[PDB]
Amino acid sequence: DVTVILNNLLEGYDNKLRPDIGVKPTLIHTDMYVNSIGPVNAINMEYTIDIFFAQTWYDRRLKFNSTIKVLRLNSNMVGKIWIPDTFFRNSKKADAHWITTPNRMLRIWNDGRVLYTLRLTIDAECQLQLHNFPMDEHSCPLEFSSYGYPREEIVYQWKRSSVEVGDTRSWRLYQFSFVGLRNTTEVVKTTSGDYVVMSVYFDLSRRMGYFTIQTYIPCTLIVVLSWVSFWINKDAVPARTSLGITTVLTMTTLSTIARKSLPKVSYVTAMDLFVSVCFIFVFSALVEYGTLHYFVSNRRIAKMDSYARIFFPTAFCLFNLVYWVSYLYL
Amino acid sequence: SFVKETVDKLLKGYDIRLRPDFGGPPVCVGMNIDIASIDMVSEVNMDYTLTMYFQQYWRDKRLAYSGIPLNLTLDNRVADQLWVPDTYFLNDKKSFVHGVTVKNRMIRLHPDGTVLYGLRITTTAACMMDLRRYPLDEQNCTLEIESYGYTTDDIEFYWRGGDKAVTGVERIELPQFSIVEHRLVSRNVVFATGAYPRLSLSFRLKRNIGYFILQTYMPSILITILSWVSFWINYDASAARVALGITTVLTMTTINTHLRETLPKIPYVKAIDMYLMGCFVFVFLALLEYAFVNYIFFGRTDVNAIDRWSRIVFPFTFSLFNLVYWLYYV
Amino acid sequence: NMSFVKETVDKLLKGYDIRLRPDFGGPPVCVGMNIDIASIDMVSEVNMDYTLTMYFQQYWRDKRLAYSGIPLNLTLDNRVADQLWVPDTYFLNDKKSFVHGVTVKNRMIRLHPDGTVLYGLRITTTAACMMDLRRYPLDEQNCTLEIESYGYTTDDIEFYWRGGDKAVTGVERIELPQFSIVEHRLVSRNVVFATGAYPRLSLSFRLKRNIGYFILQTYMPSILITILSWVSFWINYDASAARVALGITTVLTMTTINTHLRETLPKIPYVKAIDMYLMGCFVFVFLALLEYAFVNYIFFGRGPQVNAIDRWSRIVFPFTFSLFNLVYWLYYV
Amino acid sequence: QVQLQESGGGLVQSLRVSCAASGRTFTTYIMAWFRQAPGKEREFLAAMDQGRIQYYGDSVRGRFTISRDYAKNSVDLQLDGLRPEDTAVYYCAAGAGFWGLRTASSYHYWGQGTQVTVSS
Amino acid sequence: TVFTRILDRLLDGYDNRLRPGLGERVTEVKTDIFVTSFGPVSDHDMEYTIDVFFRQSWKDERLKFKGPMTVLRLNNLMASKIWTPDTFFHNGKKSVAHNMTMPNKLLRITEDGTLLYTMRLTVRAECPMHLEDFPMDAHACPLKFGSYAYTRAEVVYEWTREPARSVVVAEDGSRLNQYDLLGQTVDSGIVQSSTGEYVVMTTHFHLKRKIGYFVIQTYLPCIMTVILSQVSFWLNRESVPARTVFGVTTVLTMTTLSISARNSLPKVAYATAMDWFIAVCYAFVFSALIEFATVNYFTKRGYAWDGKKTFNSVSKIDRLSRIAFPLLFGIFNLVYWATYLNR
Amino acid sequence: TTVFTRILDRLLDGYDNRLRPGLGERVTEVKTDIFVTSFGPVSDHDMEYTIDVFFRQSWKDERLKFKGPMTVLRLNNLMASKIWTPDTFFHNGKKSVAHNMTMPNKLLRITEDGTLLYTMRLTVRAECPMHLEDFPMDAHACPLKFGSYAYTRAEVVYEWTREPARSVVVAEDGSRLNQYDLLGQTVDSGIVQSSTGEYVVMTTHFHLKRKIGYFVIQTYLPCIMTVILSQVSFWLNRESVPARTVFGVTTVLTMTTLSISARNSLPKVAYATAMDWFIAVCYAFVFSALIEFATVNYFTKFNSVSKIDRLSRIAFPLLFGIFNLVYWATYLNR
Ligand SMILES: *[C@@H]1O[C@H](CO)[C@@H](O[C@@H]2O[C@H](CO)[C@@H](O[C@@H]3O[C@H](CO[C@H]4O[C@H](CO[C@H]5O[C@H](CO)[C@@H](O)[C@H](O)[C@@H]5O[C@H]5O[C@H](CO)[C@@H](O)[C@H](O)[C@@H]5O)[C@@H](O)[C@H](O[C@H]5O[C@H](CO)[C@@H](O)[C@H](O)[C@@H]5O)[C@@H]4O)[C@@H](O)[C@H](O[C@H]4O[C@H](CO)[C@@H](O)[C@H](O)[C@@H]4O[C@@H]4O[C@H](CO)[C@@H](O)[C@H](O)[C@@H]4O[C@@H]4O[C@H](CO)[C@@H](O)[C@H](O)[C@@H]4O)[C@@H]3O)[C@H](O)[C@H]2NC(C)=O)[C@H](O)[C@H]1NC(C)=O
Ligand SMILES: *[C@@H]1O[C@H](CO)[C@@H](O[C@@H]2O[C@H](CO)[C@@H](O[C@@H]3O[C@H](CO[C@H]4O[C@H](CO)[C@@H](O)[C@H](O[C@H]5O[C@H](CO)[C@@H](O)[C@H](O)[C@@H]5O)[C@@H]4O)[C@@H](O)[C@H](O[C@H]4O[C@H](CO)[C@@H](O)[C@H](O)[C@@H]4O)[C@@H]3O)[C@H](O)[C@H]2NC(C)=O)[C@H](O)[C@H]1NC(C)=O
Ligand SMILES: CCCCCCCC(=O)OC[C@H](COP(=O)(O)O[C@@H]1[C@H](O)[C@H](O)[C@@H](OP(=O)(O)O)[C@H](OP(=O)(O)O)[C@H]1O)OC(=O)CCCCCCC
Ligand SMILES: *[C@@H]1O[C@H](CO)[C@@H](O)[C@H](O)[C@H]1NC(C)=O
Repeated sequence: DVTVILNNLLEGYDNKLRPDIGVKPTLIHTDMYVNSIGPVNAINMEYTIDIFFAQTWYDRRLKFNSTIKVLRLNSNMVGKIWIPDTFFRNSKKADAHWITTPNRMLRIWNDGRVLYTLRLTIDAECQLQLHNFPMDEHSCPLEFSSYGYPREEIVYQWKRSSVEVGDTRSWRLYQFSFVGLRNTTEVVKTTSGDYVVMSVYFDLSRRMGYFTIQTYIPCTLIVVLSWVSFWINKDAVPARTSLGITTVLTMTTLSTIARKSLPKVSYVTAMDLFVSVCFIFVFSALVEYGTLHYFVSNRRIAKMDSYARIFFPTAFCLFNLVYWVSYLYL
Repeated sequence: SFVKETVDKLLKGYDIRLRPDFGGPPVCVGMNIDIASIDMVSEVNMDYTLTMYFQQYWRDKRLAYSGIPLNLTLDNRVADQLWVPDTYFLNDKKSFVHGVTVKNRMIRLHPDGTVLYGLRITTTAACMMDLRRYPLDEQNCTLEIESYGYTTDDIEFYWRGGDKAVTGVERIELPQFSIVEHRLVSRNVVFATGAYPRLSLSFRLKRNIGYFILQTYMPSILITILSWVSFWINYDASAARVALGITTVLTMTTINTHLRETLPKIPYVKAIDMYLMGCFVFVFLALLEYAFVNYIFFGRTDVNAIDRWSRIVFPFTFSLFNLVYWLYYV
Repeated sequence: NMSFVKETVDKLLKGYDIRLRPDFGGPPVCVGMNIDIASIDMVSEVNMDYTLTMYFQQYWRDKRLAYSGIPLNLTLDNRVADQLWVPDTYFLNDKKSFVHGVTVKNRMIRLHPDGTVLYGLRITTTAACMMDLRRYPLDEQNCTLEIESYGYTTDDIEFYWRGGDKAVTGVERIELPQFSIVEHRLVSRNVVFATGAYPRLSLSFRLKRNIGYFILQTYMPSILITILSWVSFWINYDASAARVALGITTVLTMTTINTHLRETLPKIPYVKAIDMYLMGCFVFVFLALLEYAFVNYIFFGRGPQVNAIDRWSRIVFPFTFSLFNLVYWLYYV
Repeated sequence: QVQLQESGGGLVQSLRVSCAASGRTFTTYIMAWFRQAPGKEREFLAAMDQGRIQYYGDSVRGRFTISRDYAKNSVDLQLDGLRPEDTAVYYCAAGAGFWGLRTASSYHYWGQGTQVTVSS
Repeated sequence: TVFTRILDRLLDGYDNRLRPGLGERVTEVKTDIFVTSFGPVSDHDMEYTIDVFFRQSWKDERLKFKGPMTVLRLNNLMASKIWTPDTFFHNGKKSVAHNMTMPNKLLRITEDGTLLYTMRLTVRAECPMHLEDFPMDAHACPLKFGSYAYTRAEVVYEWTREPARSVVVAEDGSRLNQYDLLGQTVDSGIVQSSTGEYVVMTTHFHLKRKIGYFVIQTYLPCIMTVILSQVSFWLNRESVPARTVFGVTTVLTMTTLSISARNSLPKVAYATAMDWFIAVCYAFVFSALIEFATVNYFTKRGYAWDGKKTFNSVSKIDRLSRIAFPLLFGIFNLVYWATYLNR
Repeated sequence: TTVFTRILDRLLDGYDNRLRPGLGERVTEVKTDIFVTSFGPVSDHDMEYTIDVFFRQSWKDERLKFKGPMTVLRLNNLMASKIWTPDTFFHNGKKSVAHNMTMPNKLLRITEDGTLLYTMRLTVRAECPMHLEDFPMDAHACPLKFGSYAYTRAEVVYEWTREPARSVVVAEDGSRLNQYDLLGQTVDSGIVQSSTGEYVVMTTHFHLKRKIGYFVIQTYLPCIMTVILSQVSFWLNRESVPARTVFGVTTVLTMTTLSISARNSLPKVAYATAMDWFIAVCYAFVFSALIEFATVNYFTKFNSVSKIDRLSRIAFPLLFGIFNLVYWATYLNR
């Protein structure tokens, strides 16, 4: 029964030719179900995503008259019929799944409509701008199009349930939080021709709790600790010198963690600016004591510690106000 | 209907084993590339990874068809039934063609017999790098395209479009590098057996110095300056000058070891090793100066004259060292 | 001559059904196995597995492949293996394995006139090895390789080591980075179940870890730091800056050694002997500094309301630390 | 003390010569045999590396057999069809084969030597 | 003879594109899993490895046969011409079907027409984790599988035995270094997607992390460093260099411990229980030196009391801090541990 | 045109690829040569190296003699898969790649007399066992052994096309080494015996010497300077007890940091190298300078210069210089 229908459909069917070739463009409706968005690898400027990608089109050559409404098949007939050559333009590496069988679904209606769904894991490319790290926001895209068919032959179009997501907590985002999703469509002109490119943008915002606990607070505490020397008597030379240089060593140790999970970008991030300024503050505190010791002993000025007790906390609070306003709000 | 007849007629009797114009003039194969991205520039492995759209154009009279004004885009599996050039990359270590959702390959035919053959390839090409000037180094990485088993009596290569054959270079963003320029070379590798066609695509990468300024040079300079504070400390403060000198030596060692752990492992002397060693020598001599002062005063011209001389010589010698370093490597 | 060999091979392969084992309705076919080990590498404690490359040969008799009139052993092209019956031999603890295919698939098929078939493969396999690292680095490991038939019981197939104890060669030529193979064993046994007995072969090693690097980089520096922390006991009690700086810098040095050995050594998230020794030395330098704090409080705090405690510590600390070393090295050796 | 004790040899009209290695395991070293005619030079005869690959000289190809006992850490030489030309001093060498495994300068550990005299 | 004939006749008129009982009934597949080894759990990748013998049994009336044989073992080439369930793991990332030295698959056919399909797989599956209680955290790593193209109206899945006994783990099949396999819970349900409703079979393995390593490596060194910082309160106020060096070197020691502690933990952007513990220890060490700055601000005489003029009395700030600091730290530890050990 | 097709179809009529040429009649002799385009990176941690080669094999098959207008036939790789070829494999190969981008990088040529030439482009990753006892002053001979997998010495023998020294050719820009110096290569052939019989093995040894300047600047010089710094404290007056104590302990911490970093630059092996012993000796010297100060301070009751300090200002630099001379003469003369 069904075998006869399948044999009739496959008889006189050339899969080298797209449906309605030479007549009208093949309209394709695409849907995506994001199973999980994997980790964002900022070092390699990429991210992982696992999706169920669905495509629906019309092939008049597959019409069959029978009591059966729809033929529900496995991946066996995939290589037998024509399939769009959809590929992901910003994918560094993509793989389908084959365990235990090719994770594909094919459904053919009696009017010729074909539904083709498959599961994919895609390592898409995302160019991260890290000037505001760790207060950075990103919109990582995901673009796909036909590799060989221009806009005059294959046209893609989002279905009503274009992009669907499940439990965002089940996703593998350690450093980012999913905060939105958009989808676009446009025409990109290349050497081979003009192609219809559909894009999906996933908005991600980094969480600053770990960077607050690990870097910002210990650095602030060390800067305050370096201000202790101003209240130590100037005669205690070994005490103020050892405190100043050990605070410099501790700040140098903390400056190691500043560039740990991010690539070697050659622009000053917010974290680097904060660490460098804290290092300059403890450097100037030790230079201040070296100057006071030289002028008082080795050679207004005598009251330098009195003004340093006010200027250093004030300059640091002004810096923090400017930093957290230029970054948190502006 | 009519297209199916024309395509079947074209593929009927086609001999894949024979190149176009088998006994006549060499087939002229034009090539153009669209660089999608470049990444994973590895100084350790001396290679780089690029993803590109590699398109070849050639004419085959056996595939000419008449009566159809359209350019026939066929399924990529028809490429297995046609003759294609044996183009390979000489310096490629590991390359693949992406195969999601289908194999990223295109075949487009034209009524005059012109064949366009496109591939989406991610290849890792070996690049010999000279890093004696690292991080102030300029690299020249190439991509060699050649025919494996055909001489110039059978095949010829040219860049289709001249200097505009390669596109997309200006949009490449490398976190650590900047593409100064790229060049296209079309030459014949003349041998005793015969000349072999070759195309060369080369990029000149310039490393960005901002990262090392923020992470390496400024910390070393500030620690070296801090080591000079002991020259203004009274010579009687033994516990303060000794503590300052040996703590600055420890801080320089900590910076050096951290950089040895975070920078790529390049086991030969680079400009960053010379600079770090020079700063280590300067802080070593700064501590030795106080050791000499202490021995002269206690163990045995004038005690204060050595310090006064060093307060000038050390900043002067360090500035001369920086001037020599920055002029020699720039 | 050559055409005669061609027709003999055609006759042997004419009507041969690869879906039937030799002596299908009769006694089980005895399969003799031998292994030539090329190298062992990447013995990973984190992944609890090791990777080995070996030449795996299997001999069995198939009367359907018996030929006469040719006094030579017919070594045929490796693709003829796809046209014959081969045992369904798999490695039970294998996690990821492959057969080398450069310049061709590294397999061989040699036929003998009586019908004996030699089927050789060059296999690199990563086999699981569950390791007990409580005694690390003074530990021994026992990593095995299980060979079993997937769908045949002992009624259909049987395994044995061809050559007995000499079946496996190349063991003594292996040189591991941080181990030393002591001995290896061959075990042939049947896994008895209700359905039936399944043949199994077991090749096992005994790995002894080298200790030189750990002696030079872990134990000796910690011992030297601990001895340096005792120097505070020979400094005058009124030298507060000297004794406090020595005590807290030895504490900082011990912390640096612990944290850097934590990063350098493989991530093994449970208590090992190295961690116990490092923690013991950290405690000893902690108590050495606390002793000075007690002395200073006795002399200065409860003064108006001290060489004896230092004289006592100059003996107790070296003695207690030596006793701790004696117990440690007797426990783990 | 690492030593390469050589046994066997003597006055021979089949001869087996051994070479025991002590003080160092030569599992991953290339163990070779060398012959030194009186006053002429030191001549390479045979060698065997870690992978059991056997190398032989042209004049002794197919005549002499080299075998290594990796368990006992020793190397043996089987001499057959001896000729008066072979009457010389035989040494046992072990090295990494740096700059050729046939050159004598590539071997560092040398045995005390054995004298083999052939009379016909 | 007869064996070969039966094998040749079995696939006569058989269409592997159609499931058994198409348009007549619902294909019922009975599954059971033998876990040979619960492989390592990757906290950084949030995935776990597992090696199993997956067994599936169903009925296909198109494969009935008659003969002396009772059970037919099929060649893999012949087994690839027969319809098999399209079972896939919903949370699987990259599973490996072993192919050494032959494909590790076995197909057995009974004369009734029942098929038994057994395969050996290495399954890497996603195990979402919430490490807010790290290292005192417990997780339930799931393993969900079902049909891909067939809805519950066509193919359903059942366990061969009771769900507790349908998943069997070997006695020594535990490859966990940091976790403990408490047990497994086996169930099944229905998942509704955009294409239909699918039967899903789930197994949850319960893991509990071992805290001993972090206690020896992180918690104890931090506690002892804090105690050392509070020890300086018993030093005389006149020894300014000693108490200053003590304070800042303990701050540097805490910085070293915090850095190495965050190196072991995988890079998450939220604060774990250990991050809070280290932050509090950092605050205590900072406050000990601020306390000494306050004590030093009210010290008059540089010289200290000797064995036998006027001398500085013991600071009331020091006397109070010798009690307040250890008490506050003890209370914090009592709260922290009763908070997370009672989870 | 049609003549080429006729010859191609006629070639494989009656051919049996399962049988080697001259089976039962003679020994199939294969002449091989290698052109190394790049001697890739050498991995100390994995004890392996990568090499990119053009592998050329030539042999005679009388079954493929043809007569026609052309003298050389170039075969498609599909047709090349229907013809018997040697099953050459690399004995120490670990994971090799036969490139097929964008087409299979293979080439089969047949002369009129039946001589076949088989050239392929390969990337071979081969294991190079290393003795790191003299690290970083060690030299290695990384081998490359290849031969037949299934055919014994009595069936297939390999030979070099030219004199063995000239048969393996390395390109002028071939070397891609950062840590080693490719001094040269030696080419030889031998005989191996397995449980399956005697086989002919063709071996090539590439001789590498590690560059030492990096370890001199990163490790040896800072360790020497740190030891000199520790011995510098002997010139301070004995009454500066806090100063010499801080000097001693901070030098010990500096040496510990240097030792850890120097070990992080060495592959993870459990035996002791030469740099391990150099660092251990420097650690002993820095430890002794502080025990020496503890001994000086134990007798400090104006005070005179301690006779212990006077003797140590001579003994410590002398003992360290003697150690340096012994160490370098031990390792730089091998
Ligand atoms: C340069 O060289 C490299 C190699 O060094 C080369 O890459 C190779 O490229 C070829 C294609 O050119 C690849 O081969 C294809 O693989 C497809 C699936 O790939 C997955 O599986 C591979 C292993 O195959 C097993 O699994 C598949 C399903 O996953 C299964 O179909 C197979 O039969 C087989 O499994 C069965 O049998 C084995 C025993 O043989 C059992 O053990 C097993 O249990 C099971 O029973 C695997 O190797 C792949 O991994 C590699 O590649 C991926 C790519 O992304 C990469 O990520 C990995 O890292 C890894 O490198 C991957 O997991 C397979 O579908 C193809 O076969 C198709 O198409 C061919 C076309 O000629 C056709 O002949 C076949 O009949 C078959 O037709 C399909 O079958 C589908 C179902 O399988 C069906 O849905 C389709 O509709 C269609 O038609 C059906 O066919 C069936 C069967 O005949 C029939 O019953 C139906 O009625 C219907 O007609 C093909 O084999 C090869 O894997 C690549 N290798 C590597 C290492 O990359 C590269 O291309 C070269 N470049 C150039 C320029 O030349
Ligand atoms: C990275 O590093 C690589 C390698 O150094 C750089 O590649 C080199 O780029 C330069 C500049 O583009 C190339 O020079 C050009 O070469 C072409 C091709 O020459 C070949 O083909 C010619 C065909 O007619 C042939 O005549 C040439 O032979 C002559 O020259 C050679 C010497 O090169 C000599 O030995 C022969 O006897 C002949 O005399 C050769 O086979 C050439 O056409 C270019 O000529 C231009 O400039 C000359 C200047 O006098 C001018 O007269 C011409 O009219 C024309 O304008 C030019 O010489 C060089 O070949 C490349 N090398 C390689 C190996 O490819 C690459 O540029 C670097 N990257 C970057 C970003 O810089
Ligand atoms: C964060 C705390 C901020 C506290 C801010 C307020 C700090 C504050 O009030 O300090 C003063 C005193 C200092 O303690 P201490 O005893 O060291 O100071 C004595 C005090 O200054 C006397 O006035 C001096 O005598 P006088 O001048 O000659 O008559 C006496 O001189 P001497 O004869 O002994 O040499 C000094 O020693 O401390 C408190 O009262 C504890 C307050 C609560 C401390 C709570 C600590 C947790
Ligand atoms: C984006 O998706 C929505 C459905 O979520 C759809 O209505 C809209 O048309 C899409 N936008 C474009 C530009 O395709």
